[PDB]
Amino acid sequence: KVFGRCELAAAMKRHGLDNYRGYSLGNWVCAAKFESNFNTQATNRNTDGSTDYGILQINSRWWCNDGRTPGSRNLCNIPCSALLSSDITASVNCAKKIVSDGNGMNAWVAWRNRCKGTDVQAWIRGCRL
Repeated sequence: KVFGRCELAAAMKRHGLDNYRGYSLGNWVCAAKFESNFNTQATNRNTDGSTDYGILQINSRWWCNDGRTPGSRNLCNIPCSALLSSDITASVNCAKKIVSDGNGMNAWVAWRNRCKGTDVQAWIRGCRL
């Protein structure tokens, strides 16, 4: 599924991401836009053996298990396929862990390069949450 900006904002709010660990909702919607173009099925297979999965492009080396990645930690304790659902719950649950395990949103390169220091409130402007 390909979400709309406000559609996604609302879904993320319902799932507790607004102000989660000091990151306002705009940050999360901005990250999703530049990581996956709001596409829940986005997959990026990297030359290093790992794959990035879903709307938040969560990596299979540290966070989910795809059975094909060397050094897998599976710190979200989920199969990576769960991250490809149209229901964002697994991706949000895992994202909460990622930001939690001492990284901040710098875990997402698209956030660091395209959202950080910008006016992220713009990503939720006009939206009914």
